[PDB]
Amino acid sequence: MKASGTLREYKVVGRLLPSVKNPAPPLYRMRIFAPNHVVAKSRFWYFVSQLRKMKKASGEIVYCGLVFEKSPLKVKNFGIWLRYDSRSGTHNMYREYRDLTTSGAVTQCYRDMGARHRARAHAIQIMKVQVIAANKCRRPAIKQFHDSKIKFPLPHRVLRRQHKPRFTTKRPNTFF
Amino acid sequence: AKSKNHTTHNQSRKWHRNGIKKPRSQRYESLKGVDPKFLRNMRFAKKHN
Amino acid sequence: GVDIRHNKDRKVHRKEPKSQDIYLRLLVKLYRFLSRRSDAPFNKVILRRLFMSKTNRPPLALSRLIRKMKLPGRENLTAVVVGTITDDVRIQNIPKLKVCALKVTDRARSRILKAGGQIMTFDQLALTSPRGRGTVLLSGPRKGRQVYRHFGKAPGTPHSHTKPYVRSKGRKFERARGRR
Amino acid sequence: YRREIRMSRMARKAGNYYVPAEPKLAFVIRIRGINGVSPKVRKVLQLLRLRQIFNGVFVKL
Amino acid sequence: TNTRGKRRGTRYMFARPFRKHGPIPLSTYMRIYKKGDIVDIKGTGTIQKGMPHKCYHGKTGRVYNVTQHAVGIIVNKQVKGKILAKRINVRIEHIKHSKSRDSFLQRVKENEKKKVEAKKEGTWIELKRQPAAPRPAHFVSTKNNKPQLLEPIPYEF
RNA sequence: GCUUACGGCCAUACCACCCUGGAAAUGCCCGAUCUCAUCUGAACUCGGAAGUAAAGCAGGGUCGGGCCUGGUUAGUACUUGGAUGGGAGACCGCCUGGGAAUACCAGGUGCUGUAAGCUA
RNA sequence: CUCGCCGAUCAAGCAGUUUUAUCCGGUAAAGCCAAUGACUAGAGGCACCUAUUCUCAAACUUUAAAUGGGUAAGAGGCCCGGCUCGCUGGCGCUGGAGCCGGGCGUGGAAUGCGACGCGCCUAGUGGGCCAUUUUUGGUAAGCAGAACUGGUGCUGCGGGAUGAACCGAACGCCGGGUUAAGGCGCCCGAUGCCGACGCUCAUCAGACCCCAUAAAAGGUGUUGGUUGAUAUAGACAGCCCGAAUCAACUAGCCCUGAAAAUGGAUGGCGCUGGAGCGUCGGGCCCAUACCCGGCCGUCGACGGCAGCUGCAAGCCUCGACGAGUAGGAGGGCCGCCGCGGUGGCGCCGAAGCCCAGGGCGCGGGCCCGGGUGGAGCCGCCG
RNA sequence: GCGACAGGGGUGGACUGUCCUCAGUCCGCUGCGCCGCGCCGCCCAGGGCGGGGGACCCACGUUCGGGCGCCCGAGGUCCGCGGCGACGCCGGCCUCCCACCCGACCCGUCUUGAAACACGGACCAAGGAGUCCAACGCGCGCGCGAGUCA
RNA sequence: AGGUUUUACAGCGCCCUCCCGCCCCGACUUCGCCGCUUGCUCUCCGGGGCCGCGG
Ligand SMILES: [Mg+2]
Ligand SMILES: [Mg+2]
Ligand SMILES: [Mg+2]
Ligand SMILES: [Mg+2]
Ligand SMILES: [Mg+2]
Ligand SMILES: [Mg+2]
Ligand SMILES: [Mg+2]
Ligand SMILES: [Mg+2]
Ligand SMILES: [Mg+2]
Ligand SMILES: [Mg+2]
Ligand SMILES: [Mg+2]
Ligand SMILES: [Mg+2]
Ligand SMILES: [Mg+2]
Ligand SMILES: [Mg+2]
Ligand SMILES: [Mg+2]
Ligand SMILES: [Mg+2]
Ligand SMILES: [Mg+2]
Ligand SMILES: [Mg+2]
Ligand SMILES: [Mg+2]
Ligand SMILES: [Mg+2]
Ligand SMILES: [Mg+2]
Ligand SMILES: [Mg+2]
Ligand SMILES: [Mg+2]
Ligand SMILES: [Mg+2]
Ligand SMILES: [Mg+2]
Ligand SMILES: [Mg+2]
Ligand SMILES: [Mg+2]
Ligand SMILES: [Mg+2]
Ligand SMILES: [Mg+2]
Ligand SMILES: [Mg+2]
Ligand SMILES: [Mg+2]
Ligand SMILES: [Mg+2]
Ligand SMILES: [Mg+2]
Repeated sequence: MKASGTLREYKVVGRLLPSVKNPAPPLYRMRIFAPNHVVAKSRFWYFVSQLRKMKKASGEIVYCGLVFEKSPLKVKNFGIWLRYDSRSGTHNMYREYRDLTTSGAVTQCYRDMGARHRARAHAIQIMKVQVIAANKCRRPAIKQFHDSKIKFPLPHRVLRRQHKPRFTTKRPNTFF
Repeated sequence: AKSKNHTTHNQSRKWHRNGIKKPRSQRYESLKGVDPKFLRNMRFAKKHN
Repeated sequence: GVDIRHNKDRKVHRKEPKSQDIYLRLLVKLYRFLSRRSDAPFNKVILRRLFMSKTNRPPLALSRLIRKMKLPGRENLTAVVVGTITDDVRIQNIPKLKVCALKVTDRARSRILKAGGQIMTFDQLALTSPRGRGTVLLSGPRKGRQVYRHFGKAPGTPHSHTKPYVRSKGRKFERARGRR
Repeated sequence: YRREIRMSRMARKAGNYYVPAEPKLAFVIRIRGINGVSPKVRKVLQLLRLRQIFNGVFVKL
Repeated sequence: TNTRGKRRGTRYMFARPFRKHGPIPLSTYMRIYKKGDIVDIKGTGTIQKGMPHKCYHGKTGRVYNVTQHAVGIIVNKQVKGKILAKRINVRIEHIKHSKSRDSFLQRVKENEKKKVEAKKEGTWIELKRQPAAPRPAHFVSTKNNKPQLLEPIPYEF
């Protein structure tokens, strides 16, 4: 997996190939986060292949479509259960994020695991993503944003557009 | 002054250069090696028909 | 670049008679006009053989020409051969042949003409039979040279039957160790 | 184009699914060069008529 | 350098299967090998007479000569870069009939009857094998098999 | 269904112990003149028919051992091909395909060809 | 050279490839409570004996892959009738094989291709080296020896500062466009984006295939994470106070561990809201690579010709292609000397020699002009 | 409509169990397939398909064919135009000299590997190395041909 | 945790609904919150560079 851009949520369902001994085999639904449907189908045959005895050639994908966010205009507190393989061993991990859509929250998990734990895209395995209420948040980095009437300035505004005027007589101000 | 003893490195590239041709199976295969008792009678079945 | 082997791009086919003969190159200029416009498969075979060498144009004895004319269906056809029609002295009768060849030996020319036959050339053949109709194109024993008796597997292998290169065929010449 | 939409809509209406037929045509594009190719892979690229880089052919699936 | 012995490396190929030792079952002796049938080659360590060479164990050739106790086979052996047709004499205890052509003969006999049946009925049944075509479009019902949610399991050591 | 002769596959047929069965047949059994035979009529060979199921043999029994088959072990172990993947390294993860084995659990236990005879 | 050229008008056959079908094996793994061999520990039954248990095999194996090897996918077939034999024998068909005649294309898997068809002569070479994987001897080696494939030798080009082999890509002469690998602070073409998020301070920071070194063990440096224990029946810290606290473990970056000799090396400068590390987006930069067009040449054609040409050994049209040492072949209106033909030139200046002169040919070379020179010289066909 | 099964009664019997003329085992609704019918569902005329009862589209309108033009049509032309034109104010870009940017290590040779701290080479001119004879092989040209070569 | 206890002197969810109670905007290239494309996407539809060789 490459984790390019925003990871979109795909609902990939699949089943074994129907035979005369087992007609209409059970259908298995999966919650896949992948940049496109081509990778989402491959991610399906990675977890289902290790949970049930069924490969890509022994089964088929019945449906693979996008799952849009029901409330893209509401700030939500997400909780992601994952397990990444470090250089020593595999570790379970529960991290909390906060975004408008679940597609962007899992994307932050791949950026955070790579930044803090140097974990690549192929080592992370998302297990559970759940919209957690503001009472069950365990991380203090999100609980500080759970204060109504929140107030904070923007101190020391670093100058961007450093090359629109590349030479000038005025030194930039950082208090606004 | 030792040298290299044995190698089959470039041999597979030389074999398929002019291709590995199967033996030409011709119609009316030969009759060498057949049972002499069987061939002696078969030559008697050709000089009497 | 492209993945292709240029090992056998050139097709080694003689497209011009290697001889500097004048009359032979005039027949080439004649049958090249027929191989392009006559649209007859006969002229395309005569054109090849006008290029071939002497070893690829072996002689055609009278007996070997008479037997191929006596086959059923060769009543009043012509015996075309790109080469010399040598005489076979060990034959007796000539059954009214109608031949057409580059060269004919003096005795073969006499025995064909005395029997009432007719001898033509490739310029007269292209005049009376441009499409090549009513012709029987023959050839000589190309594998009949003494040179081909030395070609094979090797003189010193089982089931060879290959003639070895020796100075003189005698008793003390390659018969001691390996031939018995 | 309108038939595959009809079949997919009548399957979602009843809560079922409609698996479209697997494609029968493929467009193969060679992307790698011609130097350093395995002999088993080089033989297949010749049977697909893909001998140089960035050329395409249609393949029945 | 290795030895050029005739039975070097044949410790396992000429051995007999587990609990399959003893005398040869008498069905391999009463099989008729005509001249021109495809036979396999599989040496046996029980009969040390007329056994094939290790370069033919597992190969397959056609019969060109039949004798009292053995059968002459024409096997194609690649030496270095050339394939040569070898005429070997192997007894009937090391060979067996090859079923590689029986699937072809059964397919021909079924083809010779399909065209005479279509000719006297007026149909256009195609007599030609085709590779596995892509699966057609089909509906997958979820009436009694609802999709079960799968997800990765936590790591346990 | 059964009893014999000759078999094919060669334990689903073998092994231990227990129980039941003789219509035909089979087996045990009864003899040493002949044929033959050994230290010894035990065996082998030969002659025979008083007894009829102790054994052979056949059919059942065993939460039987073995064998056979399936499930599971497991899409695990291993592996084809790929990367300017990770790692000081050892080695590991992933992509694309193939894909085992023991243990454990469950079921089964001879089938069948030719010829002859008997209805326990 | 024999054909096919006309595409499955045709028979085809072939393949460093798959598919279908059928065989071969004893390597990886697995097993040893199964055999051979090695091996630890208790327990039961009177040192053995039985049922278990820990750990192994390259010269052990019940079982057993992946990759891989052979064969079969049609007219050389299928089917039917007759005949022949000294072979075979209960059985003029009992087998068998041969011969002759007739019936039957829906060429009876995918893809590709003119057959790498049939011969002849034959140079060079017979010191190799490197890489991914497999693997032997060795502590190890830029060491020695093997296996599959690729590369190199014989090979330039873009990238890795530098380079034989690494990555990308193979080469006729050019214009335009676009990429690969790799890059875009400046050297140095391109981020002079109001790029996204987070980690990180180093009194030896770090800066990415091969690759040019670093370990065990540690940190109350800092940031995540896992599992527990205390606490308004008031803990922790402090000598009562009244809200969170403690411990173990784990993983990132940084640090200790970390010492060599001429002055020096992320390539250099230098960079610390970065020009560092990790995960990603958009744009942009150029290779002899891809695309379009011009030109040269070679190759092929199921090719075109008996106002302008037709030196047919000529002319014209179309398509693909172009690396190269050892070596082979072809072409030469390239060059030197001499001979037989032929066509000339020269004291109004031949040969030779010199040149900042005018030109032709891809090239070997050639023509003309000027100067000098003073007696011979050259073109074409052989 | 009919096939795979599920649950019990009556009759006979074989077997099993240390509960013993007491117990137990056994033998003689729901699922799939297959069609036929009804109803409902598919921008809605079902936009899945074919037929029946105001403007846009029809290589349909009574069979084609024939003159003049245009041109997204077998690879370009202008039936457009300006300033300079006397050896100078124009032209040559190859050669000569010089400058700058990029590239760029010395050839030959042996070698796996040479710019090599491997060898030969200070410079210039002339000379300087695959030949001729005998015999053999194959290919090709030519003459004649069971002959041929004097 | 707005107002003095859960709507009150702001608001935030979740259910039964009144036909989806009812209308209007359709990934916004059609008014810059988020994907995939023609079912031959439409334009004497604009602008720039390059060269038209042959006959
Ligand atoms: Mg990845
Ligand atoms: Mg050597
Ligand atoms: Mg040696
Ligand atoms: Mg080599
Ligand atoms: Mg490469
Ligand atoms: Mg040895
Ligand atoms: Mg009894
Ligand atoms: Mg048992
Ligand atoms: Mg099993
Ligand atoms: Mg054929
Ligand atoms: Mg040698
Ligand atoms: Mg040699
Ligand atoms: Mg090196
Ligand atoms: Mg080595
Ligand atoms: Mg060495
Ligand atoms: Mg090469
Ligand atoms: Mg470097
Ligand atoms: Mg360019
Ligand atoms: Mg750079
Ligand atoms: Mg310490
Ligand atoms: Mg502390
Ligand atoms: Mg405490
Ligand atoms: Mg350090
Ligand atoms: Mg082009
Ligand atoms: Mg070349
Ligand atoms: Mg001379
Ligand atoms: Mg039924
Ligand atoms: Mg040297
Ligand atoms: Mg030397
Ligand atoms: Mg040096
Ligand atoms: Mg010197
Ligand atoms: Mg000289
Ligand atoms: Mg020679």
